[PDB]
Amino acid sequence: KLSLQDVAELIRARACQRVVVMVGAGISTPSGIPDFLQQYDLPYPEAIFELPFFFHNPKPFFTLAKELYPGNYKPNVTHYFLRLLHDKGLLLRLYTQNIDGLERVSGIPASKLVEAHGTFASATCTVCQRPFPGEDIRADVMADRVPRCPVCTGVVKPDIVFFGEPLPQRFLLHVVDFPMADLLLILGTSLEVEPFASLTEAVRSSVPRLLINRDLVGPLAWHPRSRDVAQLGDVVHGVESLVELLGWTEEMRDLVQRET
Amino acid sequence: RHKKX
Ligand SMILES: [Zn+2]
Repeated sequence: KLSLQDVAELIRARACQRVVVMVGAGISTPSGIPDFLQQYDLPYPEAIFELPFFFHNPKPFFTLAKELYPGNYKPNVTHYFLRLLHDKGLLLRLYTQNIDGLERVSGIPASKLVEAHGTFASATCTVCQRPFPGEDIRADVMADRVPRCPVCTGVVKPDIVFFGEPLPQRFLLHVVDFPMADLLLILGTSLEVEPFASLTEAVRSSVPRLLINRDLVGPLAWHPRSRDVAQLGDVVHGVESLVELLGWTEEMRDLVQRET
Repeated sequence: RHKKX
C-alpha cells in the first residue's frame, strides 16, 4: 500500500494532474446540513424524491427547497480544497451526490461539475417540460406557494433528480472522465449504490484511489486494488492533513478568507 | 440505463 504522503507527493509533483473527484453527504454535514421522526410530513424518507408523492403533495419537497436555497449554508474546508485543486489546474471532474449546490458556491465552474442528483439552479415544468431559471420560481418557494407553469399551469419542479428518473445528461461524461482519470479522490461517501459503485472500478488499474471517509466501506473495501489509500477519520481532519502534506496551508487560508 | 434508485 501507498501512504497519504505518497499521494500528496504524486500531486505535489504534478505526476497526478487529471484528478476525478466523487463526493457525497459526508462533505456537507460539516456545513451543518443534516443527512437524516422527520417533521416534513412524509410517509417515509424517500417519498420526498418520488414523483407520485410529489404530485400528490409537493409541499414537503418545497420546504426542503426553501431550506437549501442560497444563504442558509456556506461551503467548508472540504469544498474549498476541491476549489484549490481546480485553481491549481488539477481537477478533471467533480462528481457530486449532494444537492446543496455548495460545490458551485465554492466557485468551482459548472463545466467541472457533474451534479449527478441535479440542482436547484434551474427548474422544469412537470407537464409541458418548459425549462425555467431557478430565479423564476424563487419568490413562490420563498413564500410557501407551489410554483405553476405560466403557460399550462403544471407544477414547476427544480431540477432535482427523483427516484426512477434518468441521471442528468452531463453524467454521460463518466464515459470519458473515468478512463482519463490519473487519480481518483473519494470524499465523504462510500458510494455503495449504482451506478456510482461501479464507477470506482472504471479507472485504470495503475491509478491510485484515495478515500477520505469515516470508515473503509464500499467497493474500495469489496474489491481493493494495489494502489488504494484510506484516510479514515473525520473528513475535515483528513482533508486538512492532506492539505498540510501538499503544503497548501497558506493558500487554503487565503482562499477561505477571500470567499467568506 | 443510468437512472436514480
Ligand atoms: Zn407547463
